[PDB]
Amino acid sequence: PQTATKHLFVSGGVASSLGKGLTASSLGQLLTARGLHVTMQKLDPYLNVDPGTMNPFQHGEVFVTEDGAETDLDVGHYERFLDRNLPGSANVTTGQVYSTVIAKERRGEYLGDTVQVIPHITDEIKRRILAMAQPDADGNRPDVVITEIGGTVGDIESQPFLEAARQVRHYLGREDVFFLHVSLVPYLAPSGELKTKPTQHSVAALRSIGITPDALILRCDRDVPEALKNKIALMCDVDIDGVISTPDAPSIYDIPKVLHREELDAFVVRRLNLPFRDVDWTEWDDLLRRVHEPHETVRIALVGKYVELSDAYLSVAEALRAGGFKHRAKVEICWVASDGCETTSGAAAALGDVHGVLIPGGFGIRGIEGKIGAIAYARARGLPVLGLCLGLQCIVIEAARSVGLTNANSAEFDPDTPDPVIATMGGTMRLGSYPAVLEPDSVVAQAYQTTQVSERHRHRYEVNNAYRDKIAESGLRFSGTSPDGHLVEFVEYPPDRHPFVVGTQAHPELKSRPTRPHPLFVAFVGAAIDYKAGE
Amino acid sequence: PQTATKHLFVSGGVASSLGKGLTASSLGQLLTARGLHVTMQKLDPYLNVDPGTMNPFQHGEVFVTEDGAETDLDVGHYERFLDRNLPGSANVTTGQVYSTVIAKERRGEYLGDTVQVIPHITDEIKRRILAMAQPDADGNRPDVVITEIGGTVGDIESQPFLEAARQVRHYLGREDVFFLHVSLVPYLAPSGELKTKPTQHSVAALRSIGITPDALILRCDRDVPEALKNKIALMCDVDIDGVISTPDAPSIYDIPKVLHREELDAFVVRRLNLPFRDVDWTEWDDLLRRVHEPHETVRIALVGKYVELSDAYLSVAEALRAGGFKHRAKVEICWVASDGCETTSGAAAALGDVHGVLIPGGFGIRGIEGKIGAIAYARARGLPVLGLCLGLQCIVIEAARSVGLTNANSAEFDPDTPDPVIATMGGTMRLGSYPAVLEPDSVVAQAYQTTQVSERHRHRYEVNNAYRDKIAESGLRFSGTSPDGHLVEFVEYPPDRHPFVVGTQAHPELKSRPTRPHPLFVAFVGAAIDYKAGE
Amino acid sequence: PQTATKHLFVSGGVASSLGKGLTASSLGQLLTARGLHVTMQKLDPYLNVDPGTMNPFQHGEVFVTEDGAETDLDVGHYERFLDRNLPGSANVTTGQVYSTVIAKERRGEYLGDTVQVIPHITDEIKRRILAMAQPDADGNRPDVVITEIGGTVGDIESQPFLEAARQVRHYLGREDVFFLHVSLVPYLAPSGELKTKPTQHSVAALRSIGITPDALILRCDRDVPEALKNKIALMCDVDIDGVISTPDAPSIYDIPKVLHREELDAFVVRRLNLPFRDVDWTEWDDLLRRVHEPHETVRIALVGKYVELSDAYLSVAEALRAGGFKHRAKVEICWVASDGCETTSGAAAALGDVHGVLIPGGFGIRGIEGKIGAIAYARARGLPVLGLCLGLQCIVIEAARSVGLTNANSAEFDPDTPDPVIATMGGTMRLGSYPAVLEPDSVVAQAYQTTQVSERHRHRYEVNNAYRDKIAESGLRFSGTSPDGHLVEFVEYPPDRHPFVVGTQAHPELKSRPTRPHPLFVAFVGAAIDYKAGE
Ligand SMILES: O=c1ccn([C@@H]2O[C@H](COP(=O)(O)OP(=O)(O)OP(=O)(O)O)[C@@H](O)[C@H]2O)c(=O)[nH]1
Ligand SMILES: O=c1ccn([C@@H]2O[C@H](COP(=O)(O)OP(=O)(O)OP(=O)(O)O)[C@@H](O)[C@H]2O)c(=O)[nH]1
Ligand SMILES: O=c1ccn([C@@H]2O[C@H](COP(=O)(O)OP(=O)(O)OP(=O)(O)O)[C@@H](O)[C@H]2O)c(=O)[nH]1
Ligand SMILES: O=c1ccn([C@@H]2O[C@H](COP(=O)(O)OP(=O)(O)OP(=O)(O)O)[C@@H](O)[C@H]2O)c(=O)[nH]1
Ligand SMILES: O=c1ccn([C@@H]2O[C@H](COP(=O)(O)OP(=O)(O)OP(=O)(O)O)[C@@H](O)[C@H]2O)c(=O)[nH]1
Ligand SMILES: O=c1ccn([C@@H]2O[C@H](COP(=O)(O)OP(=O)(O)OP(=O)(O)O)[C@@H](O)[C@H]2O)c(=O)[nH]1
Ligand SMILES: [Mg+2]
Ligand SMILES: [Mg+2]
Ligand SMILES: [Mg+2]
Ligand SMILES: [Mg+2]
Ligand SMILES: [Mg+2]
Ligand SMILES: [Mg+2]
Repeated sequence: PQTATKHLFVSGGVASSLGKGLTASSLGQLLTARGLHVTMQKLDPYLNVDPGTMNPFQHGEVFVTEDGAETDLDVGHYERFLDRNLPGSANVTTGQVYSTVIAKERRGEYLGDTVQVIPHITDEIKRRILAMAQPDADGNRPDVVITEIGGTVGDIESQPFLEAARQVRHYLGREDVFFLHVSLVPYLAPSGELKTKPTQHSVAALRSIGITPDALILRCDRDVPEALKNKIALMCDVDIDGVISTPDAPSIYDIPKVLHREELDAFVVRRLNLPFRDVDWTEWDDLLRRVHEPHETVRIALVGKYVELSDAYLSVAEALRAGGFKHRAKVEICWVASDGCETTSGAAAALGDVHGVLIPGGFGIRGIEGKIGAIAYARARGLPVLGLCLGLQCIVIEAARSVGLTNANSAEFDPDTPDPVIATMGGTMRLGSYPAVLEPDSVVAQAYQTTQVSERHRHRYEVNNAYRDKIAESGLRFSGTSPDGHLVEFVEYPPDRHPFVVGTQAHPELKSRPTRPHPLFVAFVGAAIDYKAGE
Repeated sequence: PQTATKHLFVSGGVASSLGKGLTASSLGQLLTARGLHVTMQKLDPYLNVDPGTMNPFQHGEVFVTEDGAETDLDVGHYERFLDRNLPGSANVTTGQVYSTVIAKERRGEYLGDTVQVIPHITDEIKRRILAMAQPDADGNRPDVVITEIGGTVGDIESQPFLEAARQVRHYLGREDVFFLHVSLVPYLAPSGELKTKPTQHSVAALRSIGITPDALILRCDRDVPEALKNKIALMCDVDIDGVISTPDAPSIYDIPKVLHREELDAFVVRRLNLPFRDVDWTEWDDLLRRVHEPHETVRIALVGKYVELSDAYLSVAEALRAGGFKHRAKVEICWVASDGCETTSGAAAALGDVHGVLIPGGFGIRGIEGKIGAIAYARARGLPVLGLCLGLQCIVIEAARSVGLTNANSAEFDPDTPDPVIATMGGTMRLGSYPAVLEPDSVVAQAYQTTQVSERHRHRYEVNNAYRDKIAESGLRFSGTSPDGHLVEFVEYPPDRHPFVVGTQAHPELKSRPTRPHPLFVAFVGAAIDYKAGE
Repeated sequence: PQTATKHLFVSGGVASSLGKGLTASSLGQLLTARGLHVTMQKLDPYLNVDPGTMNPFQHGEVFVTEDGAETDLDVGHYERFLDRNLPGSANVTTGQVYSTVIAKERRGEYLGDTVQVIPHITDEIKRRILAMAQPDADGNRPDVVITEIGGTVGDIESQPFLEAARQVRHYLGREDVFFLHVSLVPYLAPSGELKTKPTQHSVAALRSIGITPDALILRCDRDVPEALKNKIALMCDVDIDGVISTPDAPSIYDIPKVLHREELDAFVVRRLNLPFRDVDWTEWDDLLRRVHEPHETVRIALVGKYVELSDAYLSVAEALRAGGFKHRAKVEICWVASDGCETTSGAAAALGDVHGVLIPGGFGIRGIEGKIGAIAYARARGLPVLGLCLGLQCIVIEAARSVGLTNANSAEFDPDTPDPVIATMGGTMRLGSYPAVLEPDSVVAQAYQTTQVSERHRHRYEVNNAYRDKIAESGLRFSGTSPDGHLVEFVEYPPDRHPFVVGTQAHPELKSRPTRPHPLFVAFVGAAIDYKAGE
């Protein structure tokens, strides 16, 4: 029989930006490779109910789950390292917790009580942590739930989360709950020494709020010597086997090997009394060979509205690299500001030396003339094109304009357009997984190797069906639709006209994993390798 | 010219229930008696947006301000000690702050930002503290704003409030901001010693979150000796003149004298560089003579739905005592459960030895047959009656039933009544101050000594005007109405039928002060003294 | 009239090794250059009563003051940056404080009291801090006492010192006491960001023990941007003018310019209400030109017993560089292990490419055959030699052996020597300043430009006077003695035999300053420049 679901909390000390999320994901990968059913959850101390109101060009992309929740980009790291679909419950924010509790209070659901941080707010957080241990849709209960606590220990914002995690430990006991604390071991260049004092003080602050760490992640720019690990084991009263030297890794994919060398995952398995099995390194060693030993390089333009923050297109960038890994190729991303591609000379200067053009999503942006300009250039140049959501819409708009509908546009970007080739169906916001049926022998069906697929959506604008016959005059095919045929889901040009020009209303990058590249990104990068070889 | 408005923060350490609110109010009284314009504010760390969802029979009454806000009962203590009307802004809750910030976030008012505890929550609290320093309706800016911080220092719930108060100090400087910290000095009976260690540790916790106390309130069951005050001055680094021995007082009205003997108010005035003037003791010494030296006693029944928690009727109980003070009388409150007054024998057992019957408000209660039974008994017995809100409604229902409308009731308590003598005008919830016009020479006009008054309301049910002629058959007079005459505001019987049976739709107790008794409570207690003398 | 002596406490947070001592010294230099009388003191939390029991080859040199106290090497940094003689009271250790208090307790001096950390230990520390504000021998009372608190805030070992400093502030008031806190602002290379969180948490720990910092030293590997300084000013509630970006400097002599650019010294002067005067940069700008713009280079061997820790010979190394500065020369120190110089081929390999040989002191070492070997090589080679304490003794031993006393030695290193040319006078340990009278026209009198000098000693072995005539057969002159002529203080060879071979029983390096090079080191480096030019 399966033992109780274990809870492993990941907290951070000293300072943020130490990479707690990627350490947690890498531990999730190691435990998954040991045959454990691992799920992950992020507690975000921000008040935004969902990250949809945040500027993604400052704060990073919005990740969308199968069930349609808009979440912190960390859920994307979890899905990529676990190769698993996570529920919307995998991202809890202070905003969610407080508005749920306040809304219940206003309805009289606390029956005359004074509604308090303890127990009402901490009960809500605890409820959301414990919900992760419920059996999934297939009927499976996880072995381990890894919960990452955002914010830094000693700060005000994470106090209700840390209190809830302390109560989870109190109610489930030490056998079912593990605390992993991430700290910084700074190097002082004038004296040449590494310092353990910040970890010593951070662990005392963690202990002061009632939490005893079982293990410590020592984030450092170099190996932490055994003498320093011994000092930390003694001063922080942590088993020496739980004191983990975690030096900065060359790639994010190398972090599981760093943690495994320090035997963190074997310590976790023994401490939580989990079924023991050796790590099966087959899948991850294969990824690492594709990461560190590519056989060729290919340049891809990512034509984003704003490209100074790569995290705004993190899942797209990861899906492009994963497409490369499948071909044993290194994808070099050429970050191109879409505003520079509006004119033919601007698009030529920006895209003249690339091998493929990716037009990503642009939820909430204004001004798409640069994205349309990039597609017009790529079509004339013979460059492969992959359009995602706004990308498909731009492929459809450019096709309509190429056949005489000069002022064709989306009613989203030009409400006064005489030809709204993209329009609402107010309409309906489509979030999360939606099924699509593909034309057999189409470019998209050949890429997927099936005619029945599902992809995640985040949009309310659709191809206007009144324009299908007029748009098709360009040779553009509506090669994928909703099962009833009403909604256009995929577009493509015939391969005799353009070897690879594909659009999707969805975000296939979200279902990409470094160990499981998405079929559309594999076909796109493959077409980019073909273009390079032809040139 | 008037100097900058000063902010005086009152925090609590060691444990709650030490009486921070009454200490703050008493300091507000002392500063007011020095001719300073003082306003007060309570920061409540509970999530209830307003205390309307709290059971008042567990948590205490809801106070209503002139502008119609439903607030914590502490605002009532502030109004009573300051003799001033406070704005709805005088009560800030965590619930208010978080729902305001989350609602702004959902509307996109933070323009793409990550919404955080610091600065977004603390900016909202700071905004609400600084709003208290704005000029009032008459154009006057306060000299001092006393802000009471609910919760205890070292607890999670008060951390955003304490951080906001620390930022107020940072931005206004030490000259305009004063920190008063309330602590416990426990007595250990086996060793016979008072202990300063809890104050020492509480002040270190206060300092740890960035606040330096200017003065300390040492709450104790006896005088704190000079040697202990010297130890605290040294260990807490507080001026000895700011170390205040605050032993438990015999009455709440004695606390200003306790603080004045220790010269706390003179220390505050000097430390904040406020205009100096001696306390004018005329008004408070007069109150203390009425408190400690009554010339007679009078027994009043307070016929409440639930009477085990006196704080559920705090403003009523204070208004009854203030009515007594005006007559140099001691009002002994006989707390009577209304459910025991439904039958004539039950009402006789409960009210047979009282001199007056007060029927208070009952916002949100169910089952008023006991309150109607108490009025029927009091009318037959010749007992004075004062009804407040639900009290007037019960006087009107009992009058209607005494003239043949056997099933007369409020549609609130019996929706199926064939005679809804009390009904909505859904209707309109009337909150805060409303003007009333009184019949000249009526009992109510003679009590007020004017025909034009205003009182605070908290109700949506009104006297049904279709029943005025039928109800008047009992001899009941509609002696007070809204200015247009549409809404019944006051009822009374003629003095030749009952010497004092008065109802009001409002809560006059809220406008009562111990130094300014409300005219209706003065007339009611006076009628109770008359009944006692006649018996 | 002179205002009250000010106390400026320097504490450290986050981690040790940030350079608190050199920051404090540099501030002492800036205040001295403003015409203020500044004195400095180090509080060391170690239990060693004096650093004499510490291995200097692990922990650094022992500094000796004029009054003969053996102190932490930090006193040497203070003397060098202030150009002032400090009393033995300038170094307080936990060992000193506890043994003084325990010794008084054992004698019954606390008259029946329970002897406690507070107040008995903290009174002793406070006494030692306040003693620094007493008028000196010349009758002058300092303007400022800078007290450096060793250990890190949040650690156990510095708690009594920090408590004493908090009591100094309590008793003298905020006008006479200033707190400077040194913190670390680490850089995280993967994200490219500087982090203020460790300073935020360190200042909260400092505040928690009752201390409010007036200013912060932000130790960093680069400039701290204004946005981070603004964040720290707000979160730590420190005046923005007191938030000091202190990036790692190229030389220790550049730190005053770093602090002056951030206007720390002008902030200190204004905050403590000290007489204001601009920094006179004449002397320090002159030093910086000699530091950064040398006209030539000269190589000097420092023939130490153990040379892997340069701090074991810090004052010697600084005196050598200061000798270089006087000649506008860069002294390159060739760290030579003395054990490798015992044989003529070993000494040739080690000293063949140098321009001068310095034989430093060796209090407590064993095995001096390598130092004697280095002197024998340097004499034959024509290399300049400067011997300090053990160095003079080695010059005397080598001279005695060169004239037939083959087994000549010190009774310290060979008790069985038939010729103890160096011996005790048990004897008398000579510590601190001793006067010497110099032979007019001798090498040493020409270097000093006077025949009457004083130097600091740390030794009990002396030249055995029974051997003066025999040693003089080598041509060695006893060119300096005690005033009564009994003790040999200086030795030298005639310039016609060796241009510069000088020994001193004292430690002249201790009286060296970078702005005031010692005459013997100036003459030694000058002789090394002469040797280089001749080669
Ligand atoms: O264990 C780790 C984690 C992270 N990293 C390195 O740090 C980089 C940043 O890692 P993250 O993307 O996880 O940083 P973050 O700002 O989200 O950190 P938190 O506040 O969540 O703690 C990564 O891209 C990688 O280069 C490591 O080398 N090792
Ligand atoms: O909680 C503690 C830990 C240590 N100490 C004291 O710290 C002193 C050593 O001071 P360090 O700064 O060298 O600390 P560390 O070695 O523990 O840490 P890192 O260098 O790795 O940053 C020792 O003299 C010990 O008494 C405390 O006083 N309290
Ligand atoms: O300074 C004071 C305050 C209070 N008291 C006595 O304490 C009683 C309770 O005083 P409170 O009604 O103010 O208690 P509380 O529970 O609201 O306390 P906080 O959490 O707000 O701190 C009062 O009725 C009076 O008897 C004093 O004697 N002196
Ligand atoms: O660490 C904590 C514990 C509790 N609380 C908050 O304390 C509030 C209750 O405040 P109390 O003063 O009543 O505390 P208590 O019941 O825990 O202790 P005693 O009366 O027995 O002295 C609750 O509203 C809860 O949110 C914190 O904010 N932080
Ligand atoms: O303000 C400063 C102080 C120091 N330093 C640089 O740091 C080096 C080490 O400076 P220290 O010799 O003062 O380090 P430390 O180990 O004694 O530190 P504490 O525990 O006393 O705090 C110095 O030689 C210089 O290179 C700076 O650049 N700036
Ligand atoms: O005491 C505090 C300070 C700040 N915060 C919270 O810290 C969050 C920002 O988290 P950071 O890690 O970015 O902190 P910082 O900007 O203050 O410091 P550095 O990056 O310079 O190291 C904000 O969301 C704020 O609510 C606390 O909760 N408590
Ligand atoms: Mg992260
Ligand atoms: Mg150390
Ligand atoms: Mg209270
Ligand atoms: Mg005691
Ligand atoms: Mg130092
Ligand atoms: Mg930050």
